Order: sequence, then structure tokens, then C-alpha cells
Amino acid sequence: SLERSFLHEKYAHYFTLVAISKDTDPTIELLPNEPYAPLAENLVLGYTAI
Amino acid sequence: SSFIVKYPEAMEKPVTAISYQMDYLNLPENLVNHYSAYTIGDDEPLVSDM
Amino acid sequence: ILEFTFNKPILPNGEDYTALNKAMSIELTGEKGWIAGLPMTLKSDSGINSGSKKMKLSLTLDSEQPAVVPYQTELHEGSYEVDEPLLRVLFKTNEKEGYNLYRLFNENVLTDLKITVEVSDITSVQLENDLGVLNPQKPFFPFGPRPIKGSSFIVKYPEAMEKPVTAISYQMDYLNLPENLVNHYSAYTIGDDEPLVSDMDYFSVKSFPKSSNDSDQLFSEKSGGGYESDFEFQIENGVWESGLKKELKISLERSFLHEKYAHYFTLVAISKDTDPTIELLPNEPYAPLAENLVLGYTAISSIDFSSSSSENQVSLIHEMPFGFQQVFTPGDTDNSLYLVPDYCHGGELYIGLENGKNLQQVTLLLQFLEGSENPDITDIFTGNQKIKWQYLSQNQWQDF
Repeated sequence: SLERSFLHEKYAHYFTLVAISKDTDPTIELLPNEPYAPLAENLVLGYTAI
Repeated sequence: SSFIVKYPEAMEKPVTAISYQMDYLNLPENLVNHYSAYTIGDDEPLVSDM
Repeated sequence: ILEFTFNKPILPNGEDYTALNKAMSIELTGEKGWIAGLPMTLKSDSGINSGSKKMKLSLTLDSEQPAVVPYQTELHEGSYEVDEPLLRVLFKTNEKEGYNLYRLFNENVLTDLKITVEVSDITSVQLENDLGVLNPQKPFFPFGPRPIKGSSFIVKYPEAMEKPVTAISYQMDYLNLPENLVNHYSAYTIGDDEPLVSDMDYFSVKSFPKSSNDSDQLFSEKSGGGYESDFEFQIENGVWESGLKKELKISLERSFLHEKYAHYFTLVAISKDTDPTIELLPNEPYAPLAENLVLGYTAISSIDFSSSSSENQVSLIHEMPFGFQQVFTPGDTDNSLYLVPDYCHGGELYIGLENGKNLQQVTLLLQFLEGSENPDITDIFTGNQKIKWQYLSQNQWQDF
């Protein structure tokens, strides 16, 4: 189980604040990147019993 | 949220050890730098390290 | 293509393909029965070199011909214990050439058989995405409608993958590709206005079966307008590399920037330094929609009939005037095989008996028309010569 989220719930809030700033001119480097969703493959299992 | 792995053939036996491996697909070059735009308080990053 | 190698030199005078077509006739087991007639004519590269120990046959089938299928007693009307397709060849004994090839092969032992099969213009293939199964008859999105780093495209064709394939390849066309893929993304820049897509190398792939192409670039220039793709694979000894799944898989190194469109669009629109114009707004990112996928392949088998420890996976059957015989089964070895049954000079009469038992006596009356013989023959069973008798056991003739 996950202890902490990947911040999907905050993207809209940070994006907005940068875009409407009156102190700085937004640049691509200041905008938030889309939050990561951990897509995966190749699951392999092994075991021992006695 | 969670992720569950099941394999009845092993679970019905007197298993002493069990393990698994996975690969990720489209992971960013640096997961910490990826969230540098997500800060609180006096511009302190939510994601400080791995 | 079929090659037959023997211990001895077959002929001083070699033979043209038009000579072989007067001596032999070849048929295959297909969907509706035997495939025969004009489609099974030997081609011009077939023939025999005089001093050679090797005979070559060559046959081709049009795309309009029925499929070649495993033998079925209910369809091909016979009684063979064969679970594979059959290729049958008979000699045209009516002709001098047919009769003479039969005699020439009676003693010249066969040692090696090589079989090569080449197939092209295959369209019934199976296609897959990371999202599922695609319909190849309609324009489809390899790598998805919204491609991402790491997404993939897979081509499968079981008929080839079950054979000792030495080579395999395919081709594709793209549909609504922009006039220039690099100029298309000129609005997508970083740092001091430096383009993310600087050239065509941006769009590259990984081939897991280890493609033989000269670069990893996804698009190749079409001799006409637009782009196509081309993927060639080679298997050095016909042996599929252990760990690969018998599928052809391509994956993307870099995305097509779908995830950035909103960000660049916004920044241009809200600029306080410049007035936005249509030339400054980003174009919608491309999704590589495609069609007309075509597959081709080559596979090769080679059998030394005398060698142990070899996968001699072929079955050999002899055709006889009133029946047949299994000669060589898969996995066998031998030292003396022939393509034909051996019939020596003379005459034979066969009598079949019904309802007897293995220890009973049989009394037979032979009623002749006495005197009805040719009086003008000098070879007439002099001395103690007489007619010989034998019985059949396990397909062998045995003396009483």
C-alpha cells in the first residue's frame, strides 16, 4: 500500500497560480509537469517450500 | 491505494520464502526534479528526495 | 525449391527443365483435394547438370490458388499414416523419358534432401497494441491514438513462426502525415528557444528481435511523397533466439509531445511581449495512423539421411503399382535409400486368398488351355528350371 500520493489532486492549483502571477512572467520551466502514474510490466514470481 | 499479487499453487504449500520483481515504463529521468514546481511555505519542495 | 543429392553422377548429358516436364508429374494436398494440372509445372531454373550428383526441382503457386493443407483420408482419398501435407511425384512411364528416369534412379542411392520455401505478399496477420487487438483492414494506430514513451506495436504470424525461418520482414504506409514533421513542431522549444525536435532522428525505435536496418529511425523517405516504414529481420542459422516470444516487436524511444500541447498553447496566447499570430501557435501533435501492412518470409530445412544426432524431420513413401510403402520416418537414419521401388526384369502373378488361417492347408486347381503357348521361342525352361513361389509377410516377400 502507498504511504503518500503522487499529487494528482494538486496539478490544477499549481498550474493556475503560476499562470496568473503578477510578479513573474511564466516560462515553460515554471509550469508544473503532469503528475506521474506508475505504469508497469513484466511481473515475475518465485518461491521455496519445505 | 494498494496492489495485490496472488498465486494459489504456492499459497497452499508450506512456503518458507517468496518474492517478485517488476519493471516501470515511462518513468521521468529524475522523479524528484519532476516535481520541482510543487512547493509550499517559503518555496520548499513537497518531494525533497526519493 | 527441392534439391536431391545422390552418391553417383546421374548423366553424361545434362537435362533441361522441358525434359523433366515430360518425365514427371507433381501434385499437392490442398483445401479441396489434390492441386494438379498447369499450376504444378516445373519452372525454368530446374534441371540436371551432367556430371553433377544433384537434381533440382522448382514449383510455384499463384496467390489465386487453394491453400496447401495436411493430408486427410476423407478429402484426398487415400490411406497414408501422415499428419502433414503431401507432395506426390509420379513418373510418366508412358514416355521414354519417364521410363528412363525410373531406371536411372533404381541403383543410385540418395543421401541428402534440402527444402527451401519462400513466401511473399501476406496480409492475414495479427496486430496488437498496448491497449489490445487491432483490425488490419482499417486504418489503425500503431503505438496508440496518443503515443507515449515506451509504447509498442506487435506483429504476429503463427504459420511462419512455427517454421525454421531464416528471414522475415514487413512494410507499412502512413495516412495524414504533415508535409514536414520537423517544421510541424517549430513552436515547441526549450531554454533559449531551442527546438525539441531538431531533426528526423528524434523519431526512433527499438527492435527486440534485433532489426537489420541501418538505423533506428521510424520513418523512411518514400520514393514518392510522404513516409512509409520498413523492418527487416534476419536469423543467422534459422534458430530463434531463446527468450524472445516469436513475435516482431517495435517500441518508441521518445513521445510525440501530446502532453505538452496545452502548455505551449497557453504561453503563446498570454504573452505580453508579442501579439499572437497563427504562425506562432503550436500545431496539434501527430498520431501516426497507418495502413496496408504487408508481410514476407523465408524458411529452410536440410536433411542428411545418414547422419545420427540430426533432426531428420521428413517422411518418405514409395508408390507402387498396387499400393505403397513407408520407407523413412522422421528421426530415422539409413545408409541406402532410393527414390523409387526396384522392379527387376520378368513377370509376376499375385494370388490373394480369403478366410484362411495360419496353419491350414490349401488345395488349388489351375486349369489351363493346353497347347495355347507360342511354339517359336528358344528360351523354354531347359534343364531343371521352373516357376518360383513366395509368400508375403510384413511387406516382405519370403521363400517357402
